[PDB]
Formats: sequence, C-alpha cells, structure tokens
Amino acid sequence: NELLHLAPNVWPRNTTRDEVGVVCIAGIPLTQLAQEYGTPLFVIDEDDFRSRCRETAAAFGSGANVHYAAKAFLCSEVARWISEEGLCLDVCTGGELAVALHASFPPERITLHGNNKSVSELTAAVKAGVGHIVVDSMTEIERLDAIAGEAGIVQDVLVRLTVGVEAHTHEFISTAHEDQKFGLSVASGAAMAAVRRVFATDHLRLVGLHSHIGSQIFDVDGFELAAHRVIGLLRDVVGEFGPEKTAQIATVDLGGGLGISYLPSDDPPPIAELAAKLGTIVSDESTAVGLPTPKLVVEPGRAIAGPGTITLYEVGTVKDVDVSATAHRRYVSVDGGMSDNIRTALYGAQYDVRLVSRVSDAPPVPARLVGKHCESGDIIVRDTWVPDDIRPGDLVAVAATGAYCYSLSSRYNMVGRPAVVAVHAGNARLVLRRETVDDLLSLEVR
Amino acid sequence: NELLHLAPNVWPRNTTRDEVGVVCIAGIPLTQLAQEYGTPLFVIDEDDFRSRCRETAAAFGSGANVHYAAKAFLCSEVARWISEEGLCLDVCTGGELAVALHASFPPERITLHGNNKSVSELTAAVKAGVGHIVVDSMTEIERLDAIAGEAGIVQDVLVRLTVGVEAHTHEFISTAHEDQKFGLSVASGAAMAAVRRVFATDHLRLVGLHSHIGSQIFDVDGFELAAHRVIGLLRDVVGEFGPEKTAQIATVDLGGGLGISYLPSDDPPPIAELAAKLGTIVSDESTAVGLPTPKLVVEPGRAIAGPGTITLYEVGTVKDVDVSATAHRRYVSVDGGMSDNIRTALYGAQYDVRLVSRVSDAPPVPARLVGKHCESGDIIVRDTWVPDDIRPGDLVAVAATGAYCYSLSSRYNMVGRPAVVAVHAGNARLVLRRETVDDLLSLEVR
Ligand SMILES: *Cc1c(COP(=O)(O)O)cnc(C)c1O
Ligand SMILES: *Cc1c(COP(=O)(O)O)cnc(C)c1O
Ligand SMILES: N[C@@H](CCCC[NH3+])C(=O)O
Ligand SMILES: N[C@@H](CCCC[NH3+])C(=O)O
Repeated sequence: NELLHLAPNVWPRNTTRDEVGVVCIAGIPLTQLAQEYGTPLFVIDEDDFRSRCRETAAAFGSGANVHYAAKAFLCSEVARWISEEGLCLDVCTGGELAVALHASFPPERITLHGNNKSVSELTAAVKAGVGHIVVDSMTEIERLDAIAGEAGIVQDVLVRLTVGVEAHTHEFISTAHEDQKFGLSVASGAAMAAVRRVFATDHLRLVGLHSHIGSQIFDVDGFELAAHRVIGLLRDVVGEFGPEKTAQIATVDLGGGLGISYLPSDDPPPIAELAAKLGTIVSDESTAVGLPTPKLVVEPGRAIAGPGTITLYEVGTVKDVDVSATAHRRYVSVDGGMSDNIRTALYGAQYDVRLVSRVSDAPPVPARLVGKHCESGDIIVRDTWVPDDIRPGDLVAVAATGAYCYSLSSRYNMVGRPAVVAVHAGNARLVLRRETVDDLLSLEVR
Repeated sequence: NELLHLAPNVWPRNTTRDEVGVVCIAGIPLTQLAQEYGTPLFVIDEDDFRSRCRETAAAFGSGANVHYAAKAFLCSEVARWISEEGLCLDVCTGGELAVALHASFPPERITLHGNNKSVSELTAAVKAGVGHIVVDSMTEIERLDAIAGEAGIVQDVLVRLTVGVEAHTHEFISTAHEDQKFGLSVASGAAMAAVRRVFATDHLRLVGLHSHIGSQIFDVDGFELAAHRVIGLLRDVVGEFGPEKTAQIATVDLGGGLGISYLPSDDPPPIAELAAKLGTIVSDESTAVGLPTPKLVVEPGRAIAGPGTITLYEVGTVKDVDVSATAHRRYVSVDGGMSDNIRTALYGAQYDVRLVSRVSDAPPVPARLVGKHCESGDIIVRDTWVPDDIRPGDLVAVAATGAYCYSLSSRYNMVGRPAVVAVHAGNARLVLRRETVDDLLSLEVR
C-alpha cells in the first residue's frame, strides 16, 4: 500500500521483495532467517558492506586513504573484510587492538586513537608495529617517546587538533574555545607546543594532522572551515621550522562523520561527490597558503558499517494508547530494546521500521516501536507508522543498525546480546552467536 | 581541604578516612582494593546494602512489603542477600528470572514484571511457582490464563495501572492521557476492562493493583495523588462487583522511584518517614471511599542498591582545556567511562567524585571527569571540582554507582566490564570478575 516502499538510500543494497511479499536480503527471506537463527537478529548484508568499502576507496584514490573506524562495529569477520578490501583500521583502546590482532590484521594499516591511552596500550601497539598513533596530550607524547625510544624505533604520529568546528546534518557550530576532551587547541598554541615536543625528540616523527568534527554530516561546509583552520596550523609549522623538517607532514586526516540515511528524507552526499569536493578544498586551501597539497585521509565508521545491516524483531504485544481526547498511539512491543539499540534513548536518533514477514493492506496508523525492558524510555523508534493490522507473530525490521548499535549493546534486565548473521549471494552464516544464560552468569565467581 | 569532606548522605555508610588520609570502606583502604583487584572497580559496601534492606523493611511493616528491583543490579550474590534479608524480588525478563532461580531465590517471593512478556517467559514462571505476576496487556491476560490452566494452578495476578502521574524529585506532572508503554489507563476504562477480564477467567486471581510513577522522587506529593487515583479504581471495582469478590484485591503496590542522594545538596526523605505518610495516605484515601485499607507494597531498586557502592578509577590523563578567553576546564581522563557508567550521557545524571588515594592541599579547580572511549560524550561527571595537583596514577571514586550502572554496562570500544567486589568488615571478596579478551571474543564462531 504506502508503508510498502523500501527507500533504497535507507535499506541495504541487496533488499528485495518476495513473490509472497517477504522482504529479502541477499536473496534470503527474513522469515527464513528468524526461523533458522531466532530473534532479535542482526542481519548483515556483506556485499553492501564491501560495496561501500570499495566506493569510498575509489572516491579517495586508495583504500589506504580510508581508515574504518572500528568503534562503529568490530569483530574478527569484519576486521577480515576490512583487510581484504584494503582499507585501514582505526582502533581506539587496548581491547580493540587485541581483537584486530587476533584476526591477523596487518598492523602497519592500523592507527591507534584515544584520549587516555595507557602505558600498556602504547607498548602493545609499538610491539605489534601499529605504525600510526594519533597523539592527544603532552603526557601521551612523553610516554610514547620513552616507550618507542626503548624499542629502538621511530613511531610515526599525527597530532589531534581542535579547531572549534562541530558539524551535524546540514549545519555546524563554530566556537572560540572548543570545550571537549580530545585534541589540542590550535588557537591557544597547545597544538603548536605539541608539534615542537614531537620535533624535539628523534624517537617520534610527525607525519600528519588529525581533526574529527562530528557525525551524521550532510554538507561539506564544516569540513571546509575545519580544513582551513587545520592547514592554517600547517602554515604555522613550516613558518617556524622551514619546508624541510616539515616536508614529511604530508597527511591531513579530516576524521569521520560522513552521514547516512536513517530515514528516507535523509540526503547525505554520494561519497564520490563528497570526496571530489574535499580534495578540491584541501588543494585550494594549501595552495592559497604556499604549500604542496597533502594527502587526504578520512575515517568513516558509520558510512561503511551502517546501511548494510538491519535488525529483525518479533512483535510480541500490541497496545493502543490514548494520547489525547480523540487520538491514539499504537505501541508495538518487540523482542529486544535499548539493550540492542540504545541510540534512540541515548542520542535521540530516529529510525525507519517496516513490516517484513508479509504485506498488509491495512491503513497506516501512528506508532511507537518499543522494547521489553522495565523502563518507560526503552523505545526503539519513537515515531513511525504501522499497518493497522500489526499483530503478535509479525516480523519487523529496523534499518541502518549496523553502526553503533551492537557495539553499545548491554545486558540490561539480563537480556543477552542478539545473534549476528551475515548473508551473501544466497547464503547465511552465523558470525556472532547469541548470548545465553550461561554467558549471563560466566563472570559470577563461586 | 573542602573536596575532602565525604558527605554522609551520599557515600556508603561505612566510609572512613585513614590516619594517612586514604578513603576506606568497611575498613579497607581503597588504594589497597585497587592494587589487588585493579581498576576500574565497583566496591560494594555489603553492610550498607543489608542495612538499607532492614530499614525499608521495618518502615513498611515487613520484608514482604518490599520488593527489590533487580533491574537496578542483580547477580546470585545479591539475590542471596535480598533473600536472607527477608524481602521479595521483582524480575522483569526471562534472564532476570533465571539468575534468581539459579541463586535459588524462593519463587513465592518473586514477582514478574514486563510490558512484553513472552509465552516462554510466562510458562517458566508458572513452572517455577512464581507467585505474583503483574499483567500489562489484555494479550498477556489471555496468554497467562491459558498457561496457568494447562499447569493446573490459579496464578495470582495484579494489574499495572496508568493513573496519569509522572513524578521527579520535587514535582510531578499530571496528564489526562499518559503516553507510555506500560500499564492500562484508568481514565480511559482500559483498567476496568482488565480487572473485569481477570475476574472472569478460570485460572487467574486478582490480588492487587500496581502503579509506578517515576524516579529519583523526593516528595510524597506524587504518590498521594497516584494512590488517590489508584484507590478510586478500587472504589469502582466494588461499585460493580461489590465487597466479597473485592476483598481479594488486598494489595496496593505503589511502585518504586524512591530517591537517593547523588550530590550533597540532595534531600530525599528518610525512609521511615516516607513509609509512614504513604501508609496514612492509603488509609485516609481508603476509608474516604468506604474501604478497609489494603496492605502497602513498595518496589525500591535504587534506594537499596544505590548508595552502598562506588566506582574506583585511576586517573590516566590530565588536560587543561580553554573554554573561554580567560577561563579553564580541567579534563581528567580516567580508567573506564560510559561503558561502566552511561547514566550521565543517557539521563544527564549528576555524580559526586573525590580524590581517595591521598589528601591534597592544592586549591579546587573546575573539572570534567571523562572516560577513555573514542566519543566526546563519554563523560562520567560533567561538572565537578578537583584539587589542582591532580595527576596520573591518582585514585578517584564516584559515589552512588550501585544502581543502573553495572546493569547498563556495555563493551563499547571493547572495554570489558569492570570487577565488582564486596566488602564486609575488613574483608573483601570478588563477586563478579573482570572481563578479558577471551570474553570479548567468546561469541565469535568461524
Ligand atoms: C568515531 C570516530 C570516527 C568515526 O565516526 P563516524 O561518524 O561513525 O563516521 C572517526 N574518527 C574518530 C577519531 C572518531 O572518534
Ligand atoms: C524501575 C522499577 C522500579 C524501581 O525503580 P527505582 O527508581 O530504581 O526505585 C520498581 N518497579 C518497576 C516495575 C520498575 O520498572
Ligand atoms: N530511569 C530509571 C528507571 C525508571 C523506570 C521507569 N518505568 C533508571 O535510571 O534506569
Ligand atoms: N551524536 C552522534 C553520536 C556520535 C558517535 C561517536 N562520536 C549521532 O548523531 O549519533
């Protein structure tokens, strides 16, 4: 009828509709997957994930200029996709680096991030030979120096910058004094003080400048300002140390935050266009200050891992709730909740939800997809439409849950993690099995 | 000097200072606790907890009238404490029931909650002989009644109401149409419809009405109006069924949300006083409509498990961030983060945090206790104060993390769940061990 259309910018590349009207991913009907693997279920469309890997890499000239941000979603299978498609991998803590290593990720294609890197983390990284570390404090620079000098290597590093730009969807805020934990201020001199300290020692070596300015960005405008303010530092450093000790700072890392479509109306720019533009503004901005254009590096998380995966639920309860003297809201309770998708409660995110186990001829009715936790705020999709005949047993899917949902998953109310499955050219396979009661108790020490 | 005083209403009841000025819990210096067990670390003052159980029990007449809300924090060890203290236990999903059972908590004393109970969950609960189930939809009534009949029993049952009172700290909102997922509206007739269904079944027995109206409540005003609306439903229920079928509805459960002190300035009423007003609100309101007073039940989660415990961290980085042309904010980055305490990001919570490894002279400086994840919003304490000589390797501790902290814990950025440890009179045992790279990978297949 009208809730039937599956906006292609929102749903995985390989979504189709059955002859019996069952939504399918990679040739497999979602009903099949719920019978085989249970619900709730995370369903990853592997070709989608790889596709986006490939489209981004082409857009920026090389998969090497594209670092996947592990925090969006990480496991061995994914580390292995990243590796195969030739991108780099951005890990953020000791734990992330471990997993990437356990999955035999090339450690020269790993960059390590973080505002509070411990000593053991910095050690373990040069020990495996990570080969970029984006430093975030004077203290980390001191530690990294000792540690690296001790190992008899020269660690390539980037310094993380605050340029006071914060971008989201179609706007951005600029501030005199960015008030957050990451990076070093350009304007207050802290960043230049750091650039010096890194020049003072022989055990580190500054190879670029990093800036991360937001998420869910749909415009290039904020990157342009951010890039201007970053290249501005570059100017300052060749102005104090002359183009020679500086020739080797040839990378500008503009971070991630490249947005995706959670809702049909969401209109992030095709990656190719976006990339062409950024490349232009990096080249205009560096030339208009007397400097050879540096290479552009970005760090996508979501824009790779997000659209390809969907979360499949089973309707359990359907309750009509009166919200005014005339109007109602259809609360449809589902298999999971803030345990596998906290994004709605935590960031006020908005998702798209659809009936997938069949096609309904019933009219659209206003609705709330909620979960099963004992908390009124356990809402998965705050505002949507649902066919009037939605009923227990039906299966629904929430789109674009591949980034940030599982990584943030918890065991609230002792609800185990859902299973994760990948589907590819007709074939599904369990990647991350579903937690069980034994898992829930595994930490308990008798 | 003033960052030195540990308010007694905020920190666990057995908190003290060393002769060398180190903070201790039930007699163990925190710094000692840190070297054996590591940080991040949950330290539970076991005796504060039991102490909290006994007091509440005493106020509302008996442990039978106080059900502890598992969702706040649950493991076998805690299940055992609640049991030993003679209270009941509210569980919310299958997993919560399972753990309680494994800890062989007495099922007569368990009560099952939830907005979307599954057929299997309700089946398991009748099998275990659960004893009370608070029903939330007409669908649950059909499902439950069948399940009880097949098992040959009559399941006692309360109905969850929506009375249009939402309460927080020193105020409450009233609404004509409460717009949330739980319960059955009284004003709409949804509640009567439910009461009527339960009376009409063969296999259910209605023994009370249930109402939960908020969180962090400090006034009794919201409870008053609630009980009023709630007991007004009882008044209808004898205007239909007359008194003889209604003298089985003998329990009014007013939910939880009883408040606690996160900051020194927080003034929740002392439990013995609260109970006594609520007891009299129920008797005044109960005869006001010609009924004999039902017994009052209450459902604290936070008020039991909250204050007893704290979270111990190790400062790793200290950055001084310019937030104004003249002002500064001391970013003190720490050992875990939103993974072990998401409340600040999720609800905008406000916590106390103090230096505990030692005493300082240095004057207090404005600060933000921040975590180690690759996200700017990874903030544990947004607005506090730290001694100016604060430096890495120091130990700080955050008060009142006993409730909804570890329950909400995730593995964001593969940061494993901290260890949880109980301390009773100079002795400290491990309760929940800390996760490791193996637990991180424990759901991987191949
Ligand atoms: C989170 C993060 C990213 C990725 O963010 P997305 O919005 O998911 O694209 C990239 N770089 C850094 C430093 C980050 O913290
Ligand atoms: C959360 C909850 C409680 C207790 O809440 P606290 O604020 O932690 O006291 C009681 N009953 C129900 C049904 C709940 O969901
Ligand atoms: N908001 C509380 C739980 C309230 C439950 C509302 N039905 C928490 O901190 O988790
Ligand atoms: N506020 C962001 C979350 C950022 C995730 C990591 N920096 C969003 O739109 O979801």
